[PDB]
Amino acid sequence: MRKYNGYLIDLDGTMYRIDAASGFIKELNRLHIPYLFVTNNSTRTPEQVADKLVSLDIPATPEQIFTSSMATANYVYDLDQSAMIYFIGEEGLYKALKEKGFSFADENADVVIVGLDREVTYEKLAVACLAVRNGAKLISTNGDLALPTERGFMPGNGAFTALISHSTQVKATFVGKPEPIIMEQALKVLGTNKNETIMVGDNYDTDILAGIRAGLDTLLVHTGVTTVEYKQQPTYSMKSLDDWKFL
Amino acid sequence: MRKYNGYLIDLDGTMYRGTERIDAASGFIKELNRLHIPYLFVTNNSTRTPEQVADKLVSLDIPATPEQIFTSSMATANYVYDLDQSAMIYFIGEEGLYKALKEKGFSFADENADVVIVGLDREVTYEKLAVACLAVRNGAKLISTNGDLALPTERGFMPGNGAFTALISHSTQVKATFVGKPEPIIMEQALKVLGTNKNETIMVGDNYDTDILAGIRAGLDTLLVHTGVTTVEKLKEYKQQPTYSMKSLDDWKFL
Repeated sequence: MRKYNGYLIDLDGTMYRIDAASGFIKELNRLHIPYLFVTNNSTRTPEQVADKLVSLDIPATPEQIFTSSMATANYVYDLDQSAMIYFIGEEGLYKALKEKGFSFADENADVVIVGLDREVTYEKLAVACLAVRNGAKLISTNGDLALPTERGFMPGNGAFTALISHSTQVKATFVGKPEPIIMEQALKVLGTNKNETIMVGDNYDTDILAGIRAGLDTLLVHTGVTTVEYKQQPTYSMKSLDDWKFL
Repeated sequence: MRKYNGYLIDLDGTMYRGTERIDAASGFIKELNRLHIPYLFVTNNSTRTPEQVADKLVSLDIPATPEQIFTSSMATANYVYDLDQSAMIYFIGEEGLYKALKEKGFSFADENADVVIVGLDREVTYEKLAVACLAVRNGAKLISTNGDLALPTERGFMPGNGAFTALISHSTQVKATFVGKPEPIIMEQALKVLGTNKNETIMVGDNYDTDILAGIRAGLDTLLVHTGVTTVEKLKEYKQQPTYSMKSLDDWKFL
């Protein structure tokens, strides 16, 4: 029997930016090991994310995708199902919140959720600040400061979360990586125990650190952010997924 | 013969709250005019033009010209100009900041700007903030007109200039140079315009944390009005204190 029969796999620079990941996933299916993709992305729906993976010869279904949008929508539901919500974000966050059946408000909201909105305005940020000062909770989908695009490093959701927090002097509760919350939620979905599940990623600051705080073993592959060049080391560290022995 | 032959009058704080302080300011300013003592109004504001502020002052029987109004946006523009006349500028802000940079005959640019200037823009967008981040990562200097995190309005506390500076600074991991109070740079730039010597100039305000502290850091003597026993006690435990503390502008001897 295997040591790890559960796999939480990162998308942000791990599954792509390559077909070394395709063979890795194919093998996981041949050994019939269940897995679940985890991403700090709060803009795309799971169906959208899954299609991008299939487009790169990577077996993925919408059910095998777990976003910070879904994790946040689940997390807030636990705190108060009748909570009226003001949110900043796009399609992905909006859908997940609506499927959960939340109502929506503005300055008089109970919970403020901060997701990436690449068309955010001063007024959108203003309503968020006003609601928080009225007593509303401040939740953020992810704390990523920079977003890698063709133009360069665009401002991430963490930066906009910083604005709101600074102006209101209220610290925010982050859901996505490296916070353990997104890992705890994904683990319930995957259905495997904490000691038989390993988190796979490329970035120590998000992926690896999320697994450690969650109590999960970690595999660090250098196909992304963190180079071979910290206080807690990952459980494993390799150049490629080709070096994984499926322990 | 005089110790203070140059005055820098704060517009912010609660300096002009109520008919009493307004008339006390009017007589104070008129006396400065009566004695031919040069003076200059100082503010962190960016929602008004020097023309607008001067028009409001004269309305309240307080003699002032647009040339006697000095904002942090003007200080920021002048400070950058003296450092680099050929600096290509991207800025986030409104009418006041735009006009201030216009007066300097700058060239403007986006992602390849040499200097990024952040001021309050109540119609800011993701793209506006994104361009700022891109330019900074392209090596542009990050300058902020002021650092106010919150802005008090009818609706409550709206996000201020400092909050947006924080976004850009956090995203690009580059620290910002703040010009407005309580930073000394705005007062240094005010002295340039006032024309008097630093040791012969006094800054007058009624708020320590933002207004007065800027003058102290700039090396100017400071007068703190609208103060009581309790507040003076507080300040005597700070690292720095105002040079003088009085209850009213009525109490000020011109030296």
